Amino acid sequence: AVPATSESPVLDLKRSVLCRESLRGQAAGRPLVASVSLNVPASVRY
Amino acid sequence: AVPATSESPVLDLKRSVLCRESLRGQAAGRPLVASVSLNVPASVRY
Amino acid sequence: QDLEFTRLPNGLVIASLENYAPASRIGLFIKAGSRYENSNNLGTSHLLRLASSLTTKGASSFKITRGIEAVGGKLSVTSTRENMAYTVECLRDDVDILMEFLLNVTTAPEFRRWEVAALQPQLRIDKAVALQNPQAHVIENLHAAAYRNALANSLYCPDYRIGKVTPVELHDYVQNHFTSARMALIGLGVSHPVLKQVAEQFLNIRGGAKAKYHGGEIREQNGDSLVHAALVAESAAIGSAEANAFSVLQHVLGAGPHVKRGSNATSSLYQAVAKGVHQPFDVSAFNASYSDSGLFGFYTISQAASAGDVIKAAYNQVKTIAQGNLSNPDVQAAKNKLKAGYLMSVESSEGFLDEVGSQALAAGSYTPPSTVLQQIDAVADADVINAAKKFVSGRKSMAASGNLGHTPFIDEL
Amino acid sequence: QDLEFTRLPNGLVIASLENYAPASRIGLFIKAGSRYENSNNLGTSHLLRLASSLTTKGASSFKITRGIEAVGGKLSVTSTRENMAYTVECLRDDVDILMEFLLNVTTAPEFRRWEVAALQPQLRIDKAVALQNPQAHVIENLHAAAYRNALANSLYCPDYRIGKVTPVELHDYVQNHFTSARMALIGLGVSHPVLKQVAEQFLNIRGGAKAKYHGGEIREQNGDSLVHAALVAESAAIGSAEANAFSVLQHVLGAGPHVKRGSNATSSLYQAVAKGVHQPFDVSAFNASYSDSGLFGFYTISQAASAGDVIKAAYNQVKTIAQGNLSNPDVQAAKNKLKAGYLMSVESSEGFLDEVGSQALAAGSYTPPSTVLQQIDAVADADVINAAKKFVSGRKSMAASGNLGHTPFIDEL
Amino acid sequence: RWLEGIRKWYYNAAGFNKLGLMRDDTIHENDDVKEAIRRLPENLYNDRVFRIKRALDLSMRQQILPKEQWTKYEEDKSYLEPYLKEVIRERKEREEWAK
Repeated sequence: AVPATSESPVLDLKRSVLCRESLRGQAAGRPLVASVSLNVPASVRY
Repeated sequence: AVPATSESPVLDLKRSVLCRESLRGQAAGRPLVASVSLNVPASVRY
Repeated sequence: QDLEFTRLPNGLVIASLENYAPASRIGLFIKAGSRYENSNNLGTSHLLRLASSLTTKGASSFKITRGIEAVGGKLSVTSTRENMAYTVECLRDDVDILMEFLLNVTTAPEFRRWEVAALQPQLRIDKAVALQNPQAHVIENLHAAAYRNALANSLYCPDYRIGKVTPVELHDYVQNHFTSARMALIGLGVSHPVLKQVAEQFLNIRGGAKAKYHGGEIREQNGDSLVHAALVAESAAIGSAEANAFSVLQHVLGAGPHVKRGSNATSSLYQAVAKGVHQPFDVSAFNASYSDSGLFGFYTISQAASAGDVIKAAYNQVKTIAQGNLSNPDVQAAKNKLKAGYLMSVESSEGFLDEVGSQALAAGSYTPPSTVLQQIDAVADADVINAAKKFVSGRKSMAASGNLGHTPFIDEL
Repeated sequence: QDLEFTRLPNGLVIASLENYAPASRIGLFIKAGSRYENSNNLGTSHLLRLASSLTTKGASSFKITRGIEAVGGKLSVTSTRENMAYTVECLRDDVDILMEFLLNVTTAPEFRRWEVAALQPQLRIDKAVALQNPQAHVIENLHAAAYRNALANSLYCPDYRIGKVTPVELHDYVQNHFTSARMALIGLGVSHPVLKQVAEQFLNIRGGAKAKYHGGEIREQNGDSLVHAALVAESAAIGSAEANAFSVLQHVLGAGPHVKRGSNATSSLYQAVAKGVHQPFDVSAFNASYSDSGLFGFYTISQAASAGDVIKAAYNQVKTIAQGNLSNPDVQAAKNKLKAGYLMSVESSEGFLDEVGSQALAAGSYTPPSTVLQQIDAVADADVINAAKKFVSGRKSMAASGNLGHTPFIDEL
Repeated sequence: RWLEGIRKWYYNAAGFNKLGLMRDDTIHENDDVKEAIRRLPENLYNDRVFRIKRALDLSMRQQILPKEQWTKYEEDKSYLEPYLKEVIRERKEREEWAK
């Protein structure tokens, strides 16, 4: 029912990172999970 | 001046092999060489 | 209100907490993850994940979309390496409508030639999107490097197979993996007796190798100014007591952030790396744990030139933990993190359903949160040092993506 | 008529046989192969190979094409891992017209922003074509697996760099590598004194790490019914006497076919493999030899299911040669092949020019064919057994492409 | 030299400077000019694009810029010359070769 945390486009240039404070959280700590849906945008997890 | 042993197309399905007698010669025995030209079609070597 | 549990003679697990909430989540968990592909049908489970809402026997492709949307509902399919999870949400009055759709999707999909072929390009769209995350590159490569067969499989269909996953393959995969012996039907806001009866009448479907660790390395050269990199050794199987030790070691070293824009003063790895190199970076302990095997290590994100320094600094930190430099206040803090992390992960009724189903497949029954916390406490300081020692002397697997000019090899470390 | 030779004080080699043929081949050989790229400018030499006939200072892009074609001539650019070779052919009366073009192309290319950018898609066309040969996949991977840096470089530009090789990079590559100290100007059907004078006046241009063997494996999973695979160990540097031993060992084992549609009765590998498995296959000894290093092994082409059996059978054959099962009649036959092969390779005035130039870069001067044959004879039976022993105990590098379900890993062998 | 008085006069009379145009913006686009434009670097091209956009917008309103904002005669760089000169020089070579 509810739209996801991020709208996904293919062929769209990606968002930059220029500091420590925005780069932390990103280092993967657990194995991948993959969800696809009817209502919610597809997204992969650590 | 002279055209090469093989005319090269991109997006063209490749020629099959179904026997020993046509498959011999193919196993690479020396390192790659690459030629490009003005007159002769580009081709790579063993 | 507390959870109810049933395992039928045919192997199938039913677990359900009737909590009288207005919303009802139902999940059918199946041992049908990417690991159960072989080299002939690679990426089949990826297409199968995209393929719910294709025509079934009792409902059309159109009816699945319209009928579910009509009642404001959701149908999701979630894959790990080991499991596939088909989940439906709605307002409580429409549970048996969504259930009918869920059963159709999982027990009798038709996989029509024209529909299956029409879906092929979706593999490229879905993959392309997912591979925008550089974590996806590295973790998928890491596994491919670390294993010979089952867990080496990627969750996303290899390029060469896109457009080539057949209807037969989809049928075969369902027929061989979607079985009572491999299934757990989990639920919230629905009575246990009615779930049991559905599972007996509609989910009684008859039945249909071990992961070899290898140790390798895969290197994606791509010219980013940042280098993502992961270095792991073989860990311990989930369910074993040793696995708990690695989970504690993960939180000793540092397993992701607690404060917004924070400098991570308690993270052992982050401080170890930040001592030597001050430019933008991130480092975390990595801990995967599976039925057959596990991977433990760390993941770096560093500047291209500094990748050598960051990885070596991080690796050195694990070595001193393995050598014995580890006090109770660290192991206590690490436990507090993990204990809090677990209870927080089952805080939402989404994550709770995931843990109930997840446990039900990998183990016999439900372990309550209180028993899990007691098992975390059961990890002694000595067990943490052993996990670290295991990592240091273990055969290594590595993966990287970036401009790797200054990223070392395994045998350079 | 016999060859003349000059090495100028600035480092540059001139070698030329005036043979009074109607056609004249001139080649400018430069130490500027793929090995001299680093991780920042990967695929630059590939673009540079495509980039002759772009505008120069003394001649337009248009004039290079029209002027050369006007006299029925040819201009080719040929790259190995270690050298680049710029070659011109024509009827003898037009040599100094082609020479003017060759000098322009090599000594003063303009690499105009709009021209260089227009050429970018040609990298994809050229690569795409070349990678139609599965030998190209495997050999390029094999090197990438076997080395840490120089020789690990592919001759074809990596995907991520296509569209991104800059004019600066092309200028830098030429300025840093196309120098008197790194150049040999070779020729047929032209006088030596006039070549020397051209080299003094137009090729006097001022000057501008070692290959670390690694041992790795790269596996292209792609679902072909045939599996191409190569397994090599570190060999010996070209110029060293040991290299000659490997060349003889190559021909003992079997280095490609002599009879059309023939069953290769003298090929040690082919018979070793054909004993166990009768379905379509091909096997050959692989021998690369470079300035810093070398790779020796074998290449298999087998059915997907039989890849394990074929590789192991081939590997076993080298082991028995290393153990000492090798008679004079074998080593004599192998020498006869190599001796004949060498003289046949310099039989054409194309291949002769290539050997004159090739030698001139990797070594000081020209070794005559008669001296080369004497050096082949100098290889004793014991030297062949040592080369084989070196291969067996050497750290391995492997590469494969195909449906690799039954292709073993290095550590499975 | 001596006609520099008239060149400076004509410049202001012509009056493209009042729209914040340089001379090479006012060149009529034939096949050579098209190619010359096509060869301009990102900076020089986007300036051209804006200067014209600005001029067209001013023309639309039937207004001019403030006098301070007018292109000074001395500051009018001949930005298109090196590209256009070579485009022409090239074509004349092909036209020669064709005979």
